[PDB]
Amino acid sequence: DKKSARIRRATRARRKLQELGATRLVVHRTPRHIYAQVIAPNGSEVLVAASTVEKAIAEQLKYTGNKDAAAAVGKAVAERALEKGIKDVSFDRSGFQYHGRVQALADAAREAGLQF
Amino acid sequence: AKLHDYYKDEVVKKLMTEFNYNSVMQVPRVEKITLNMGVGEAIADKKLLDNAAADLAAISGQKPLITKARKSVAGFKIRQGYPIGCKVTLRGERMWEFFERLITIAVPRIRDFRGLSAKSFDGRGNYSMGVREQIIFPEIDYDKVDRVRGLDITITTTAKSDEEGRALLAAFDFPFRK
Amino acid sequence: GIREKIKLVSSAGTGHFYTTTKNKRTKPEKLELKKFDPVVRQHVIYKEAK
Amino acid sequence: GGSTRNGRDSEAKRLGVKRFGGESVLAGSIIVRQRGTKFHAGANVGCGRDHTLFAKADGKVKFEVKGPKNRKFISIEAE
Amino acid sequence: MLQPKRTKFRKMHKGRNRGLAQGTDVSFGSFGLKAVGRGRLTARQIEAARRAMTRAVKRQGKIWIRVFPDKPITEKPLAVRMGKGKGNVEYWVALIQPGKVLYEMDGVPEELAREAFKLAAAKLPIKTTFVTKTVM
RNA sequence: GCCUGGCGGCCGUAGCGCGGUGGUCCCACCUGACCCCAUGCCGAACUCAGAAGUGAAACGCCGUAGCGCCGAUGGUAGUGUGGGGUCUCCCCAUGCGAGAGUAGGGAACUGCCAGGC
RNA sequence: CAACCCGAUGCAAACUGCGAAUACCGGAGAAUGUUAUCACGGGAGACACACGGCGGGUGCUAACGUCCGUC
RNA sequence: CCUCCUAAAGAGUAACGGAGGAGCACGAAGGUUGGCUAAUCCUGGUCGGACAUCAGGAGGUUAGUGCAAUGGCAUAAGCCAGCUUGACUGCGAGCGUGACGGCGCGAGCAGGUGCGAAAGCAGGUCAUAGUGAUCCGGUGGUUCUGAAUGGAAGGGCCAUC
Ligand SMILES: [Mg+2]
Ligand SMILES: [Mg+2]
Ligand SMILES: [Mg+2]
Ligand SMILES: [Mg+2]
Ligand SMILES: [Mg+2]
Ligand SMILES: [Mg+2]
Ligand SMILES: [Mg+2]
Ligand SMILES: [Mg+2]
Repeated sequence: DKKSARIRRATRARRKLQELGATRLVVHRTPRHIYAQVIAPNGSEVLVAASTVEKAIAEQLKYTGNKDAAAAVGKAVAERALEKGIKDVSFDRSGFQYHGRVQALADAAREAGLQF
Repeated sequence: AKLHDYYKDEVVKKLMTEFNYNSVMQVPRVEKITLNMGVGEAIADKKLLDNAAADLAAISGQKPLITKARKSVAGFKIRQGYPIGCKVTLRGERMWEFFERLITIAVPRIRDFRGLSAKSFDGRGNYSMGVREQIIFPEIDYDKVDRVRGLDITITTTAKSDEEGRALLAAFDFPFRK
Repeated sequence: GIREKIKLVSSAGTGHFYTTTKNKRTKPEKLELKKFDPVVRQHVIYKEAK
Repeated sequence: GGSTRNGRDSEAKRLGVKRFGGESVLAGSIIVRQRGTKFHAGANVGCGRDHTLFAKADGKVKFEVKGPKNRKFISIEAE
Repeated sequence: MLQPKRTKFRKMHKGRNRGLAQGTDVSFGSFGLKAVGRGRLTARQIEAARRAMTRAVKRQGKIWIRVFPDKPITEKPLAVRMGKGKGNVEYWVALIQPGKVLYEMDGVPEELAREAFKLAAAKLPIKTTFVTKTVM
């Protein structure tokens, strides 16, 4: 399963993030969508979230997962996780080669204000 | 994709009824030709390897992958590394275009070909037959080559059974033997 | 053995140097790799290595 | 005749069984030649070259068993 | 005339027994010999008994040997000082304990099997007895 | 509450097999590929722009106990202190008491966020 | 002639998909114990042990044998 | 000197007890980033047969690990590649282990490196063998000392043979 492979790729840093116990910003990707969420250290409860699967964002969006489209997703979780008083977090490309959409959005949340 | 379209057209449906399939997304699709040609030898010459490669580089529009050993525990010789082959699978377009290249001009350019194996298949439903000798087909020149050639070719289809493997190719122009 | 000792000298005028071994029997190329020079308290290019 | 010889002491074992005073970095377990026998977890980690279960910040020792496939794992919560 | 074809090690420690074996009841024939006593068979005894066993049943029936030597057991030469390296494997013993199942018969009348294992225990250190198949 | 995805708890009574099953929500394949990026050959994988189609594969469910796995009560082995018989072994008092096997269990349970009905 | 595999049966100091007693380490508590404990300093002697019990190597599960652990 | 058993489930224990190894090797076989994952069997394939390369299926750490054995390893330590020099200098909370000399583990701090988008990782190698105290000298550095004074010889200190 091509999925089972991507998992182990991130199972590494995903453990490193645990090691430091830092609020990580997970970012799952899919052919038709781009998700995002800032889970707490305990890795059980998520503090914030913003994915293209939400009308509010989808509307203003042309096509879900179009880079410039998979960007606002980040800019969203960014402020969304800032008005929450959240800042300075760790990014977890969750196995996704930091280069495409995941590469973006990160700069979005980065530019938006998020510290990472 | 010339033959590629034919699949979606004549084929697919032919199987959809003959094999009575329920979903068009089931019909045994053609999953890339592989091509290998385990030249081997090397030691003696070592240059015939890149030769068998350049030859494949012609037979196919892609770049040959001069493979190495693996077990090393070979009577012949071989020590972990050491060149010994050049698989070179097929790429979608080039693949079908190839499936066209042969069966229409390769298999046709015989030596005495009086039928093709109807059991070169596997258990899953994939066929793989050796040409016995490179028919000199559209390769870097003809009478300009070297000591024979020969090689192997495998289709490998999503066929859930060797039987279904027969349907495929059969819907195409696989000469076969009957 | 066959592993002679080498003395990586600093490119700087400082007489500081590092020590290690090398197998000149197969690695004739004089080794260099840059290290820290305590004297100048700044990294630099160390040389000398059979 | 050949038969004889043998290594020396080479202690290696648990020197901080269960909760302890756990100073800035006692040992908790120096059972070298391991990673799974004792895994670096919690406030404690390190796991020096010789696979020695470090043990950071002062506190008590836990000695647990988590994650897929047994896996001992040691750590030092607060006291 | 029955020893292991291979052994990862040449010598085994002296050690000792602790009664009660595992092969309590028969599970191949329907009779066989029982332990009753703790000991060890020089492997040569098990064969010496087997021969007497076989050559009595004439041929009829089948036989089994749930016991095996596998144990080295060394010996030190005569006129030779002490403590100078472990002795040399002279024979092979088969550690057995009470309840141990030595042999087993089936294709032969119990009247024979019985009067056959007797002509066997005659060539054995441990005091054995007779046993049946038993439904359980 | 029904279904789905992301992240964890706990790690086999949570797994495997076999049968059934879900869809253009989600996911999956899937399309296209000059390009971003990628192939020691391949757009297979990674990567991007995205139809048309289908749940086929995978995945997720549901059922099923054939293979795992959990697993007593009782008895058995061992053993600490005290005593006893004794050829290297064992017995008694009294605390602790397995392993295997049997009865049986068993086709996971559970939290956070999000999206569909 | 036979390995591999399958079911039924055993063996292991240098086998373990299980697993005690128990020793040991740490925490809390009562009682008892002329501090039994730890540290430093003046004086030492002693580094040939022996037997018996238990767990063992070795020896022949021989020796008022031999080499360890422990009482 | 290292490994396993002996060794009675902490450490440690003896024998002219039972079995093996070390006196090195690597400028990459170190560092980091990125990616990969076997052995073996079955089946089907030009020369390819017991045993090369290829395709699938079963299989699942039975492979591999620079060299013994034990423990470990998939987040791989196992494998491939890019770029590199942290096999850096000064220190070091706190521990482990020794009669001692001494040996080992070590987060964190200061200066400068490297690799990465980043979190972060790197003070040599998966770890445990690969070793020789002192003295007497050799070499480089240093304005420490230098027998009336200025130098110098010599001495000290640091690096090293
Ligand atoms: Mg003990
Ligand atoms: Mg003395
Ligand atoms: Mg003495
Ligand atoms: Mg004594
Ligand atoms: Mg005596
Ligand atoms: Mg011990
Ligand atoms: Mg073959
Ligand atoms: Mg090593």
